Amino acid sequence: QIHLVQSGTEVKKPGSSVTVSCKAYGVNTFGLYAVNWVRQAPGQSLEYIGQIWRWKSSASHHFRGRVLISAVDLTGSSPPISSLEIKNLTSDDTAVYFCTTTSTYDRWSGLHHDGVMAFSSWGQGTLISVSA
Amino acid sequence: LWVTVYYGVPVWKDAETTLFCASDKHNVWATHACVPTDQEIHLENVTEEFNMWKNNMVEQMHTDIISLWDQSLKPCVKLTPLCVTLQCTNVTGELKNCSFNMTTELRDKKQKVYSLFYRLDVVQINNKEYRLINCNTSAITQACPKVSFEPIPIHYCAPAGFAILKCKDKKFNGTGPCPSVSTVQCTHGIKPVVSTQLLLNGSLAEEEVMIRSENITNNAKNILVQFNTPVQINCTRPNNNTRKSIRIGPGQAFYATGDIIGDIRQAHCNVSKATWNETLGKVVKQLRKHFGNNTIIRFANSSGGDLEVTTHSFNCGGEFFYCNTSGLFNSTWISNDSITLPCRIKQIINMWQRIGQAMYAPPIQGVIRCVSNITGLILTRDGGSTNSTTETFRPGGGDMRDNWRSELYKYKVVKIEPLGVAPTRCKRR
Amino acid sequence: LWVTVYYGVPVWKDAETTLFCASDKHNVWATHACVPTDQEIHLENVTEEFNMWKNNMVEQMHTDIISLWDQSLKPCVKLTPLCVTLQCTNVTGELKNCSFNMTTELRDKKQKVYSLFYRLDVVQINNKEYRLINCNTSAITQACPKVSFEPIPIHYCAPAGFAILKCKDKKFNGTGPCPSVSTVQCTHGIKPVVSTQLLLNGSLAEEEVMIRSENITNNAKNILVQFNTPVQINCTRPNNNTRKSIRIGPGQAFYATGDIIGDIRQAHCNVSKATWNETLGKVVKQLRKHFGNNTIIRFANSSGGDLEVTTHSFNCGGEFFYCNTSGLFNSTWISNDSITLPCRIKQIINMWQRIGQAMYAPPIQGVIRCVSNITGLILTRDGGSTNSTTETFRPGGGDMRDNWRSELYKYKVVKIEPLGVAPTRCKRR
Amino acid sequence: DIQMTQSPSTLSASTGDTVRISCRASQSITGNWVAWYQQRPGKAPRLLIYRGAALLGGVPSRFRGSAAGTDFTLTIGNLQAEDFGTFYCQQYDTYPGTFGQGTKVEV
Amino acid sequence: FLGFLGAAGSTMGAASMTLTVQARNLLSTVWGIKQLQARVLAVERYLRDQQLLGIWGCSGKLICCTNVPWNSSWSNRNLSEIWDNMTWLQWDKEISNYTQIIYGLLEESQNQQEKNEQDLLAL
Amino acid sequence: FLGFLGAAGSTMGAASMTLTVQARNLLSTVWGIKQLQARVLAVERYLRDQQLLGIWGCSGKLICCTNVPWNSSWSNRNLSEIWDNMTWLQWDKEISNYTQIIYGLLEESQNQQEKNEQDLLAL
Ligand SMILES: *[C@@H]1O[C@H](CO)[C@@H](O[C@@H]2O[C@H](CO)[C@@H](O[C@@H]3O[C@H](CO[C@H]4O[C@H](CO[C@H]5O[C@H](CO)[C@@H](O)[C@H](O)[C@@H]5O)[C@@H](O)[C@H](O[C@H]5O[C@H](CO)[C@@H](O)[C@H](O)[C@@H]5O)[C@@H]4O)[C@@H](O)[C@H](O[C@H]4O[C@H](CO)[C@@H](O)[C@H](O)[C@@H]4O[C@H]4O[C@H](CO)[C@@H](O)[C@H](O)[C@@H]4O)[C@@H]3O)[C@H](O)[C@H]2NC(C)=O)[C@H](O)[C@H]1NC(C)=O
Ligand SMILES: *[C@@H]1O[C@H](CO)[C@@H](O[C@@H]2O[C@H](CO)[C@@H](O[C@@H]3O[C@H](CO[C@H]4O[C@H](CO)[C@@H](O)[C@H](O)[C@@H]4O)[C@@H](O)[C@H](O[C@H]4O[C@H](CO)[C@@H](O)[C@H](O)[C@@H]4O)[C@@H]3O)[C@H](O)[C@H]2NC(C)=O)[C@H](O)[C@H]1NC(C)=O
Ligand SMILES: *[C@@H]1O[C@H](CO)[C@@H](O[C@@H]2O[C@H](CO)[C@@H](O[C@@H]3O[C@H](CO)[C@@H](O)[C@H](O[C@H]4O[C@H](CO)[C@@H](O)[C@H](O)[C@@H]4O)[C@@H]3O)[C@H](O)[C@H]2NC(C)=O)[C@H](O)[C@H]1NC(C)=O
Ligand SMILES: *[C@@H]1O[C@H](CO)[C@@H](O[C@@H]2O[C@H](CO)[C@@H](O[C@@H]3O[C@H](CO)[C@@H](O)[C@H](O)[C@@H]3O)[C@H](O)[C@H]2NC(C)=O)[C@H](O)[C@H]1NC(C)=O
Ligand SMILES: *[C@@H]1O[C@H](CO[C@@H]2O[C@@H](C)[C@@H](O)[C@@H](O)[C@@H]2O)[C@@H](O[C@@H]2O[C@H](CO)[C@@H](O)[C@H](O)[C@H]2NC(C)=O)[C@H](O)[C@H]1NC(C)=O
Ligand SMILES: *[C@@H]1O[C@H](CO)[C@@H](O[C@@H]2O[C@H](CO)[C@@H](O)[C@H](O)[C@H]2NC(C)=O)[C@H](O)[C@H]1NC(C)=O
Ligand SMILES: *[C@@H]1O[C@H](CO)[C@@H](O[C@@H]2O[C@H](CO)[C@@H](O)[C@H](O)[C@H]2NC(C)=O)[C@H](O)[C@H]1NC(C)=O
Ligand SMILES: *[C@@H]1O[C@H](CO)[C@@H](O[C@@H]2O[C@H](CO)[C@@H](O)[C@H](O)[C@H]2NC(C)=O)[C@H](O)[C@H]1NC(C)=O
Ligand SMILES: *[C@@H]1O[C@H](CO)[C@@H](O[C@@H]2O[C@H](CO)[C@@H](O)[C@H](O)[C@H]2NC(C)=O)[C@H](O)[C@H]1NC(C)=O
Ligand SMILES: *[C@@H]1O[C@H](CO)[C@@H](O)[C@H](O)[C@H]1NC(C)=O
Ligand SMILES: *[C@@H]1O[C@H](CO)[C@@H](O)[C@H](O)[C@H]1NC(C)=O
Ligand SMILES: *[C@@H]1O[C@H](CO)[C@@H](O)[C@H](O)[C@H]1NC(C)=O
Ligand SMILES: *[C@@H]1O[C@H](CO)[C@@H](O)[C@H](O)[C@H]1NC(C)=O
Ligand SMILES: *[C@@H]1O[C@H](CO)[C@@H](O)[C@H](O)[C@H]1NC(C)=O
Ligand SMILES: *[C@@H]1O[C@H](CO)[C@@H](O)[C@H](O)[C@H]1NC(C)=O
Ligand SMILES: *[C@@H]1O[C@H](CO)[C@@H](O)[C@H](O)[C@H]1NC(C)=O
Ligand SMILES: *[C@@H]1O[C@H](CO)[C@@H](O)[C@H](O)[C@H]1NC(C)=O
Ligand SMILES: *[C@@H]1O[C@H](CO)[C@@H](O)[C@H](O)[C@H]1NC(C)=O
Ligand SMILES: *[C@@H]1O[C@H](CO)[C@@H](O)[C@H](O)[C@H]1NC(C)=O
Ligand SMILES: *[C@@H]1O[C@H](CO)[C@@H](O)[C@H](O)[C@H]1NC(C)=O
Ligand SMILES: *[C@@H]1O[C@H](CO)[C@@H](O)[C@H](O)[C@H]1NC(C)=O
Ligand SMILES: *[C@@H]1O[C@H](CO)[C@@H](O)[C@H](O)[C@H]1NC(C)=O
Ligand SMILES: *[C@@H]1O[C@H](CO)[C@@H](O)[C@H](O)[C@H]1NC(C)=O
Ligand SMILES: *[C@@H]1O[C@H](CO)[C@@H](O)[C@H](O)[C@H]1NC(C)=O
Ligand SMILES: *[C@@H]1O[C@H](CO)[C@@H](O)[C@H](O)[C@H]1NC(C)=O
Ligand SMILES: *[C@@H]1O[C@H](CO)[C@@H](O)[C@H](O)[C@H]1NC(C)=O
Repeated sequence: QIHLVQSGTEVKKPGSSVTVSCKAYGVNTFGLYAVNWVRQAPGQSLEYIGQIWRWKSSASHHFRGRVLISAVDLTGSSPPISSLEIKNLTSDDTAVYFCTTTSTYDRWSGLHHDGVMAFSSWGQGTLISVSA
Repeated sequence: LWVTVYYGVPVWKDAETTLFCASDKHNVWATHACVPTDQEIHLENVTEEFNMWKNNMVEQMHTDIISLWDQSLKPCVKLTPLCVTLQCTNVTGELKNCSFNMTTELRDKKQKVYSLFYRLDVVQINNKEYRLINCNTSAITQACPKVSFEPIPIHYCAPAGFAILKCKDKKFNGTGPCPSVSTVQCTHGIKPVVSTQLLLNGSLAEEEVMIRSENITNNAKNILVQFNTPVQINCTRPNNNTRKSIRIGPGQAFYATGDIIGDIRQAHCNVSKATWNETLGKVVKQLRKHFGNNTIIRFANSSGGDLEVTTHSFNCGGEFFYCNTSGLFNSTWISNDSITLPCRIKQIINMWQRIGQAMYAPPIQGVIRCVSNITGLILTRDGGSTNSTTETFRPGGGDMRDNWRSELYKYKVVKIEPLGVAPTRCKRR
Repeated sequence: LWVTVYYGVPVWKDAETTLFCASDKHNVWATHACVPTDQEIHLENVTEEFNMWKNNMVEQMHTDIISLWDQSLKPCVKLTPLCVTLQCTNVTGELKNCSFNMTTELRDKKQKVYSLFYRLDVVQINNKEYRLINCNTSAITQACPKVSFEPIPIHYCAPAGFAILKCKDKKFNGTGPCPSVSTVQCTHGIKPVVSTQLLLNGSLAEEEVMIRSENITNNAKNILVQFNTPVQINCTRPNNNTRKSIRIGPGQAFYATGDIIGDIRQAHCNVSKATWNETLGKVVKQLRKHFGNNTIIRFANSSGGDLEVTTHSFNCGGEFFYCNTSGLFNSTWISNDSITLPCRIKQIINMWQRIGQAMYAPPIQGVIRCVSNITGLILTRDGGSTNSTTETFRPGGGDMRDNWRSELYKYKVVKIEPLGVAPTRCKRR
Repeated sequence: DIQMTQSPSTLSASTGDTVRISCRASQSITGNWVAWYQQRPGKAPRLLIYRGAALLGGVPSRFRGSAAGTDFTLTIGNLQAEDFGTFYCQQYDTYPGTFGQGTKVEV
Repeated sequence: FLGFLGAAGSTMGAASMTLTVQARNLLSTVWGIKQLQARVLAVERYLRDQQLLGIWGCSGKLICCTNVPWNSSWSNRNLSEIWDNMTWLQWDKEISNYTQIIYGLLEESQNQQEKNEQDLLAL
Repeated sequence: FLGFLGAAGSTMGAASMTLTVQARNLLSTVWGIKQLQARVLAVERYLRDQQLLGIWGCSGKLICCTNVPWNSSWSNRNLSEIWDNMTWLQWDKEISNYTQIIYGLLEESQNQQEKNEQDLLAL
């Protein structure tokens, strides 16, 4: 079946950069799936960062310039993989980061409104804390 | 705003349906009952997701090929009397002489006859004592005197109201969006060639060599390859047999071998040696993109199993060869001449991995020559211990979907939906 | 007054058309080929004249059951080699232990084999010498290894442009007007159960036991009876016999019986003594209305004769029991405890009262247990002196149109005629 | 950008009760482009209703939602004790697809 | 000219100029009954769409005005962003939920117009 | 009354009054599939003729007038020697080279009239 495994816990200091990666076991390939990165502030409403879809990544309206969504497809040794860095990290950006994928094979799915998507396979959650 | 109804709009949905021939001495693939042939349009702005492993044009082609095979086997001779006891002496360990007692056209008399059998068709029961190989759990039905086996191109034309979408991307690995599709009434010509370990007569990739597989990280899944320049092959069977006609009933006749004319020289298929090393070198370059720039690609020979699948079997001239490709797959790779392959012939066939249904192919009087192409392989990987830098690719195959799935990797059949309603500022008085 | 044409009006005429399945391991009644199934409209002020003895939906269902039978019997084995001469000895006189010569997979040798036959399959030639029973009038073909006999509900659906009318009365005796018809796209689930003298797994009346017959004043027509509460019956088989595999040629296998594990104890069937004494009382109440308030209703045991018609033959678990039913139909009527019936198994079957085609059901490993519903009868009346006050009803049966005609007595197929002309006060400008 | 004021901000009920949860957009979503999740404490959210009222595989048929205009509502039948947690209504009608705020369902 | 399905990616406005193109391409032993069952489907499938137009009264027409008023609860975009930003493949999802009731108002809006023109001729 | 093909030899003017005779006679085991494929060919040939009359706007009519002007490069006889000195079997050879052109000017002269009529309703 499909299973999502994100990296482990990490702590940093302001003005740094940190990266979190997501390895998906059971994805055919990222051509037929889409990857959306969301965020849950502690006990708060969710928030959406960016995505890759048909191999062209994009970022939100409040994150543009401070983020980079990248991914690499299958390989005889490792499953398909995706990555996220947060540049110029600040005390505001502490939260749990999730890795989400949705199928995009069938055009008449209903889980995607021509680019905007609903998330049907969630990761496990990576906790990022910044302080001094 | 008032609703307005438009009929004939361009919308399509996925579907699956039944396709039929079109194709410009009777062939097995009966080109005498297929429609005669006859147109490719470009679809702009369009992006269409593909998938070549959940295709359905394949599972229809695999059933149509089988069911055309054994309707052309029904109407003619059934050789159930040949399961008797043979007394076989050596012709000189390859040929036998094999005389036996078999019936006449008069139901109570007997006949003493003989014929030359290859050693790949008799298994002894402990002169000497023998019997035919497919006699327990098979029923031999002789091939049939005036039907051919040579493939003939067939076009799979979809019905009216459906359409076939064709991906024109020149580096298409069969999965993902294809930003340049088309619309075709029906495909190019697909030759239904039977083979193993080497796809013959094929169709060539345009720009570079392409590696295609279902799940690369899994070692149990085959790995189709597709060359972009042919590597022609040359087969021959030197000896020159004689045909003799046993009579085994009212209206039956058994076409057995008579005598060889000359000395026995083995049958082979050569190669050009320097060409086979360039081609195997462009495969390794394109196979490192998926496994690592610092890995040792070691090719090996057949692992083992049933003789239909550990050797490169094919069919040309009407006589079913079984070559032994060990000298082709050699030569570990790190970061005028000709290779001669010894081929052995058989005469009793079990083609589609069926059980309990066989066939006997009458001899071909004459000398058999054969000029083919090699435009693909079917490798398979050996699962190591994920801590080495060596990968061993033995040839495999056997399963028959993989030959055709290398021709229908770009097509997709869709279903039109021509009715639509939209708002407008017109009103019907 | 000017004519005006109306299209799509409710008019209908009787018709005869070709219904088809609809149904939701391979079966005989090939539920793998019938259309998958998916709706009832009450018609008011409509009265229709039904007749269940000139219904045509029955003479169709009788031909589809027969033609689905030997469509699924053609492809597989033909046991002509088994008409030979046997030497048979008693196992203990119910099981025979017969041994014979027979061909091998190799056409010139022989093979002395054996098998355990019942007494009902061998008629002796005058350890004595026997032979199979259907050997001078029948060509026996083995039953077929991977095909089931259990019944599956099938719906009989009418083509487009026809319709099916159904009588929603609760006391319908199959003739005369029904003041409440419906219209159904197609019928309810009809199980094709085969049986004689007792309808099994049937459909229950809604209020009271109903008596139906072609012509009550004629003693040569059956008298169908439908209960309104189930009466369940069990019918076990105690032994545990094992299977063996003779080989009689290239690719053919004969599944003969091997050994019997344990003691030979007879098969039986249990029907409760109180339930059968109360369900046979309601029959008499409903059967005095047609014969008189002071008549003596007497029941007897069947007749004697051909063994398919004097016995409760049925087919559950896989083996063909032939019970007795002489302790059910008993003593006459005037104005924790069980009944056990001895049953005998067979293995060579002549189902549809045909001549010239037989069948051989291979054994069933394991024990066989069964549960069913007795929800019908088929009686018949004796030729009496038409003067006395005694009527004796012996179970009859045999003919197979009288099983399904107990399910298809309320349906009727009609033909829609949608064009109509009528006067009005309009005109075409 | 759409914003949703999910309500009631928090409700409580015991098993065997029928529970309704509301969710209102700012504009009208005339394609029924909303979805519903469920977050047990700590684990990850699980999608269980997409495009108005369609039910993902594996989710028991006990759940049900409705869609009309700007009022989207989710209903739980004969509540079961492991189904306590949080819920979220998300729109994916226009870029980008925002979420709700969350309404716990305590025992 | 663009050909069969050539305007699949064009806007709804310039892809309504090529209705006749798709309108004339919707009608026309192992191979002996694969052939026969393929034609009896292309015909029966086609006749179930020429009957629908007849019910609503648009028979023999590719573009046909009607009387149903566009309810503002089916799609509330204005005309400039329907016929100029969308493609039929995009517009045919957005009303996927409300196509089975537009087909129900078009059907009986004609049945009222049959018995209104029939009465009017009586005078 | 002359019957089916009774007027095949009469001038085009007097054989045009009897079109309802031919119009209603064009639809209706070794003998068990010789019949079945002779009944799915009569249906499919008929349905490709009624589709043409729909595209050209002449649906459900036998004698139908159009807008396309008669180009004089097709047949420049005067009417007194078309409808009075010819039989349809003679008049079908002559224009046999210019029949796939007329079928293309009638097919698009209707699509320009669907949209002229839709605009007129907008006002
Ligand atoms: C079947 O066949 C198909 C057909 O090709 C195969 O598809 C091919 O698959 C490969 C994946 O193996 C794809 O390559 C990958 O592409 C993604 C996409 O990157 C996009 O975004 C980048 C960032 O975008 C930001 O910046 C741009 C700038 O404009 C902004 O606009 C955005 O909004 C973002 O803010 C962007 O840089 C990319 O552009 C790249 O390409 C263009 C044109 O190609 C160039 O001009 C640019 O210079 C640039 O290079 C693109 O827009 C990449 O994310 C992948 O990069 C990874 O892999 C590189 C080499 O493998 C590696 O060098 C990178 O560092 C990166 O590695 C990542 O992971 C590492 C480990 O996790 C990290 O250490 C590292 O930091 C990084 O995170 C990759 O290039 C092909 O595009 C695709 N081909 C097609 C035609 O689609 C398919 O794979 C086959 N199937 C199978 C099963 O084999
Ligand atoms: C192509 O071929 C490859 C090779 O077989 C397939 O890859 C396998 O995919 C399966 C999918 O089920 C993987 O199995 C799952 O792996 C999850 C991840 O575990 C890995 O990573 C952790 C952390 O690094 C390691 O500790 C662990 O040992 C694995 O290396 C597991 O979490 C899953 O277990 C879950 O389910 C079980 C059973 O319900 C529970 O007991 C667990 O608690 C957990 O909830 C599961 O085992 C498998 O690991 C992959 N093998 C590889 C990569 O070598 C591809 O799927 C295949 N492509 C297809 C099929 O499309
Ligand atoms: C019906 O009558 C027939 C004969 O009329 C009778 O057949 C006999 O069956 C027994 C099996 O119980 C045969 O005896 C066997 O003979 C072979 C050859 O000598 C032995 O190898 C067999 O050894 C058994 O025991 C071994 C030790 O466990 C096993 O490993 C092995 O598999 C065997 O089970 C065994 O002794 C006997 O030869 C035949 N008779 C003839 C004439 O061949 C049959 O049993 C009768 N049926 C019934 C139901 O009574
Ligand atoms: C149902 O069965 C009964 C018999 O049990 C049938 O009744 C029989 O009908 C015949 C005529 O078909 C009667 O014979 C006729 O008698 C008259 C005078 O009685 C005579 O004039 C005629 O020449 C002829 O002989 C016969 O008597 C009668 N049987 C009895 C016992 O009365 C009945 O016809 C059957 N039902 C149907 C629908 O056929
Ligand atoms: C809105 O419609 C979707 C899908 O509509 C389906 O296809 C249309 C052509 C039309 O025929 C509808 O009646 C169909 O239901 C609905 O989502 C479906 O929900 C069912 C419910 O179990 C599910 O089985 C289907 O898989 C869903 N569709 C898909 C494509 O997966 C949705 O419920 C509708 N919105 C409502 C009713 O508010
Ligand atoms: C016939 O040819 C066969 C095969 O060449 C001979 O079989 C070989 O006999 C030699 C003599 O001992 C053995 O060493 C080999 O092992 C045999 N081959 C095999 C495959 O078993 C055979 O001797 C020849 N002559 C006859 C009479 O059969
Ligand atoms: C395979 O056989 C073919 C014969 O069909 C060889 O083709 C010949 O090649 C020589 C070499 O230049 C030419 O002179 C001949 O003209 C070719 N034949 C013809 C008919 O033109 C080919 O060389 C062989 N190749 C291998 C690898 O064995
Ligand atoms: C197929 O060809 C190979 C290649 O020659 C044969 O295998 C080799 O045979 C030689 C000669 O005895 C041995 O020295 C090698 O050890 C063999 N194995 C290799 C080279 O890997 C093989 O016998 C032939 N036939 C079959 C059935 O494999
Ligand atoms: C093997 O493939 C080669 C392709 O290089 C074939 O040669 C060409 O075949 C096409 C097919 O009609 C011809 O139009 C060309 O004229 C051929 N020559 C060249 C230089 O392109 C070759 O025919 C194939 N092998 C066989 C036996 O047909
Ligand atoms: C043929 O028959 C003869 C006598 O009938 C026998 O001696 C001989 O062995 C048979 N032939 C074979 C090959 O067994
Ligand atoms: C058939 O004969 C061959 C040859 O000895 C033997 O290997 C095999 O086991 C036999 N049985 C089957 C089912 O193939
Ligand atoms: C393959 O190589 C092995 C190496 O030991 C050899 O024994 C064998 O004969 C070769 N061929 C096959 C078909 O296995
Ligand atoms: C294969 O490679 C080995 C290793 O160099 C070599 O000895 C052998 O001759 C080559 N060819 C064959 C047919 O084994
Ligand atoms: C080989 O057989 C063929 C059969 O047609 C014949 O033409 C040829 O002459 C034969 N060769 C020899 C050397 O006999
Ligand atoms: C076998 O059974 C028959 C029938 O009961 C009986 O007549 C005969 O005597 C029995 N023979 C032996 C040897 O038991
Ligand atoms: C089996 O064959 C032998 C060979 O003579 C014969 O004696 C015996 O009677 C045969 N068995 C039967 C049942 O005929
Ligand atoms: C028939 O079997 C069922 C199932 O065990 C049992 O409940 C019932 O009592 C049995 N009836 C008789 C009459 O034995
Ligand atoms: C029926 O009863 C009679 C008299 O008791 C008896 O002769 C007969 O064997 C019984 N059974 C059958 C099937 O006739
Ligand atoms: C009866 O047969 C079944 C099925 O083969 C088996 O499970 C069971 O053990 C058998 N009983 C005895 C007593 O052998
Ligand atoms: C007998 O009829 C009842 C009526 O509902 C049914 O429930 C039962 O299943 C039937 N008997 C069997 C053994 O199925
Ligand atoms: C494809 O899209 C472009 C705009 O991106 C548009 O101008 C062009 O007309 C489209 N193609 C067609 C055939 O209309
Ligand atoms: C439009 O749709 C709404 C949706 O509920 C419905 O209530 C209303 O009756 C429809 N018609 C008009 C004219 O608003
Ligand atoms: C139609 O709606 C769009 C979307 O807001 C808007 O940009 C456009 O101005 C509207 N048209 C008019 C005439 O206001
Ligand atoms: C046949 O020709 C004659 C004169 O040429 C004409 O009078 C007659 O009407 C024609 N036949 C028919 C059926 O019109
Ligand atoms: C008639 O058609 C010809 C084509 O052969 C064309 O050249 C000419 O212009 C047309 N006539 C008119 C009046 O346009
Ligand atoms: C038509 O032209 C012909 C030329 O042969 C002439 O005889 C005839 O009178 C003309 N008819 C008319 C009506 O002008």
